[PDB]
Amino acid sequence: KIHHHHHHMIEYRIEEAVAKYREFYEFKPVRESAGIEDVKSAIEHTNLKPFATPDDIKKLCLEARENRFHGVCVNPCYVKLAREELEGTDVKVVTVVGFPLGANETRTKAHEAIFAVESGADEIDMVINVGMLKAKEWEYVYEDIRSVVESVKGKVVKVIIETCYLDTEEKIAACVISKLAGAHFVKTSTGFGTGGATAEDVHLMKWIVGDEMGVKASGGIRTFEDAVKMIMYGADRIGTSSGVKIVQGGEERYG
Amino acid sequence: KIHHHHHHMIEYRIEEAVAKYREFYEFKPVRESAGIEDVKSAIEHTNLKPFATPDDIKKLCLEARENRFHGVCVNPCYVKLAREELEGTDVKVVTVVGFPLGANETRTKAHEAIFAVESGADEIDMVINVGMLKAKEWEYVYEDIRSVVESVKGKVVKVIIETCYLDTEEKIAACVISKLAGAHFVKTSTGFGTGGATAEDVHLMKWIVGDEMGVKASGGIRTFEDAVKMIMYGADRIGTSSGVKIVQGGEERYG
Repeated sequence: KIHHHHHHMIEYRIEEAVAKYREFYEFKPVRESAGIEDVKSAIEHTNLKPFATPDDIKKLCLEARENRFHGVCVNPCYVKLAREELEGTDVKVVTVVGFPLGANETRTKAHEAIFAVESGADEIDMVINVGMLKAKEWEYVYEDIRSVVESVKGKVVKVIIETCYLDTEEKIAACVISKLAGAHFVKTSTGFGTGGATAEDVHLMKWIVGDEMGVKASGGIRTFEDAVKMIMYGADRIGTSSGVKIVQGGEERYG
Repeated sequence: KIHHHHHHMIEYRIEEAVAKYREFYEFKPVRESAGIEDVKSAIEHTNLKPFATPDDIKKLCLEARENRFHGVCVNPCYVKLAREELEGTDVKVVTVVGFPLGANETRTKAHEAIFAVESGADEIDMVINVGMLKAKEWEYVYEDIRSVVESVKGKVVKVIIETCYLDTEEKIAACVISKLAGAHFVKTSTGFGTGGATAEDVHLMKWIVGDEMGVKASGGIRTFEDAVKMIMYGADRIGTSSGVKIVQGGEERYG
């Protein structure tokens, strides 16, 4: 009865955001174009490939050091290695929880988050349970995020909503629930779905969640132009494995 | 002592398998044909889509009952539901561990496997750490599988080797290691990589693992003829989401 009451309260908060979006939303940029240093500061330089080797992670970390990226993002098995490689730098170690499908038991996601932080993760990017969101099981989706957030209280949790599988209302619902569960960021995509970041999705998400929560744009971000566009429409972070070519394109075409 | 020496013993076993493969291997069928009843009994009727809803899982389970499939395969968040839906039937509930990327900490995989069995799973399809396998970290890969096998003693564990990312010596290594670690099956694919089951892969794996270990062919198996081919070349189980069309396909064209 408490959880059905909370389900009801969540539904009302979603409806209020949907109503406001319908009456007031306008798609427009949040800022003028970003520079090279802004782009570097946004980048979480990523290798989440299942075939990544320890030497690949060593190379990723070196690249993050060389280009002064905000952080690296690696699979959980490589968190201690990235921490070791990055010891003494301010480069953050980000890993992924319940990734990329988001369809693990909640307690698995919570355990994985705890293990990640024990291994030296600074931030967690989790995947939402997309199927249960689409089924309008708001309380399940809320408790699933909440359990991770609580389990690593004090550490940054980002919620990947996986926009490629969502309609507009569901995008809004995912953002509202993520905010209510006490997550610090929402994130567009895993890069393992049918689509990645769009300016439209980034802007909507930033408009719903506000200035106090972050938006991380990821999936398909290949160039300096892609990075600048996502930042221009409200992204605070960029997830990409193309950090090096992004910096090179910026230097070549915009330097 | 234990780890460096286990590393060494595994390398020698892999070398022995590779030597035998080079000396004696022949690609050819293991049986003349398979009929509709054999195919039904091989099929693990699957929905691992991240956007799968409770209703989709209810439909999958109904389809498994109507067609007398061996099992259903679902993500861990739905094991309890599948079990509830299949109560009073002998349809197995299979789930996936460390799936599809295989790059979780070993302890996350082992906990996920335990949590699945507690939630009612009969069998576990885990994903190998592909990157550590490619880096020839045999003891890491071995312990990763061994930890899961032992955590769910008495339940079938299948190791997904993810053939699409592997060369021939790597496929042999993954099979040798899965065998050594006490897994009951090797499985071709996740369906989330760059390729799925081939007859050449199924047959190589069966030849390496032998008569008392299983091979589960998965990924890209869309038709009855696809299903029959894999069985002819050594598959004991078939992972597919196309179970209903596979069966209707064979009934129509073969009786």
